Amino acid sequence: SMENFQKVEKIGEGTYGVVYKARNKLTGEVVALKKIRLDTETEGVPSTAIREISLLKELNHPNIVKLLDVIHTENKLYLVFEFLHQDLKKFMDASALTGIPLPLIKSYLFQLLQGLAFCHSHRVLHRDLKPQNLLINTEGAIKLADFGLARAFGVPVRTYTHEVVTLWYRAPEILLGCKYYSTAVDIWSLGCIFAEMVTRRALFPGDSEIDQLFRIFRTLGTPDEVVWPGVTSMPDYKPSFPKWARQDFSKVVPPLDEDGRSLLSQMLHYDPNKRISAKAALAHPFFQDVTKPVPHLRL
Amino acid sequence: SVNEVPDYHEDIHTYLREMEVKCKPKVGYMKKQPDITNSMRAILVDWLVEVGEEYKLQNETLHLAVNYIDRFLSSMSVLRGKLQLVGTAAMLLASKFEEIYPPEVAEFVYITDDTYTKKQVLRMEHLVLKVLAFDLAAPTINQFLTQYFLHQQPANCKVESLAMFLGELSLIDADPYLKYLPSVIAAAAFHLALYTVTGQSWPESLVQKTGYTLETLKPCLLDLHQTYLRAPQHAQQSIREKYKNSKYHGVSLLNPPETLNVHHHHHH
Ligand SMILES: CC[C@H](CO)Nc1nc(NCc2ccc(-c3ccccn3)cc2)c2ncn(C(C)C)c2n1
Repeated sequence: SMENFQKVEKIGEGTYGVVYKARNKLTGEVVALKKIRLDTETEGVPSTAIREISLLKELNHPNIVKLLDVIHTENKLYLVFEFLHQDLKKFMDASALTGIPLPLIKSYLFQLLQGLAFCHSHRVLHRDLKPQNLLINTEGAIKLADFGLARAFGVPVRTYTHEVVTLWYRAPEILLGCKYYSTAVDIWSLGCIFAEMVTRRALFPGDSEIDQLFRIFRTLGTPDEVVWPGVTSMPDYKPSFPKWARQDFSKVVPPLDEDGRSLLSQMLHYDPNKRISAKAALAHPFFQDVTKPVPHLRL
Repeated sequence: SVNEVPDYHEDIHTYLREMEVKCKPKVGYMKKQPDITNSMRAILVDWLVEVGEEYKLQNETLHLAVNYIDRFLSSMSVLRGKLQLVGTAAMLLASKFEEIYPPEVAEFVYITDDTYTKKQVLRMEHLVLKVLAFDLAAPTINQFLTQYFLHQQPANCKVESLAMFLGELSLIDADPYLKYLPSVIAAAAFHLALYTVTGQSWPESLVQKTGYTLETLKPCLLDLHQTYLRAPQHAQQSIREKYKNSKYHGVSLLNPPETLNVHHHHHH
């Protein structure tokens, strides 16, 4: 089965299964293999794989990672993916002192939005937009990866899994404990990423659920009925929280300009209903000048 | 608000319409199945409705199960003694796809009353995945019904739970509902609900969202109306039992309308 695939090396473990870098011996294609074991034990094929496969088959897009094949033995289960050269955080770290040229930050955002609007347009939430799950190639492309935590939603939505999104990129509505959440939760995450590319540090690097809320408040202010209706009616919410005035955006997204900050705020709106849509974000003036640059050094 | 996804509802509606076609089982498949009949399929679905209750599963889960079962039997021949096994693995897979807390395999085993071994259930699962090529995100009548409800003026939940009941009923009878798409069955179920409780019709706003006139839905409306009237005399009773309780507003106790009204479409 995998007789035609030679494993080069192991690359990571993020979410379900292990990922290897492999080479197709016959075609010459470099691929990434997601491998699941069983035993397991069990219970049959994991809901996370089932979900990733079914959705990722439907989702053909230049900015969503491409699933190439499924090799479906009694014992192992292989997912064959296009190989992307590195993740965004890696990258973002490499540029810790040099920075990322605006054009590029701009390009990567645009594409992630294009990709994410496709997701939503096809009733899929990713629910895990941490910068380890956004992969880049040498031609200046970026792509949404690992749909292990994704789901297909109904319109209108219903209560889905509470335990969702990497803590850092997790929207307040999920934090507060609402019974509904929607497309916006993905947008919140891209908002945090947007900032993360600009300053090269996590925007809200919280160490717990409460502290995460604390940090979000520290930076965006403590919300009330005016900015977001009903926040005090929310379950895990407490009036005993401090009242912070909203920090003026230059502190701390310093290099970011007029337009970017408009977008960023709109991406980081408290009210899920107020928050900008990806589709609407693609029209935003920040993106009018966009191109497709090549990532600087040998990555 | 954002929970009704205002910026994407069209692109979604269009897409599921596109996908319901691609996920449609082959219309006359039972006739090619030597050992099983539409009546036997009627018996298995009912069991699944019962299974959905024992484990408080989403109605959605039920609807996807039937979709997998239907498409499976479109390609694979299955002896009567194994039909339950197809169902179980389907119910298992749809659960895995749709449930926050899907029941464990042990629990899925325990309900066939040890007709099948854990090993067999897990193996069928695999077979079903192979046969379907992992295309488990199939559109259901539910996903259309939910969308149709936002057009209500005003939102009535006897109407909502009735349409659910009616859409659910159609899952029992391969003949005739196999020749109808989920968007269509849901359009009739919603209209028939919105007539029994209120006396309103299939609203104009939906005529242009779907394209479905009250005229084109006439064939399906008749079948549904017939099924709705015949419901207390039907062999399978679990859905009616289900929708008696306070949860679904007790809609299955309601008396179906006698006529529906309707226009002679063709003029000589
Ligand atoms: C989603 C996150 C995942 C989990 O670790 N990592 C990851 N990285 C990739 N490529 C970037 C990468 C990361 C690490 C290495 C690497 C190489 C040698 C040793 C250690 N790590 C090589 C490429 C890559 N391509 C495709 N997929 C999947 C299968 C869709 C990828 N998944």
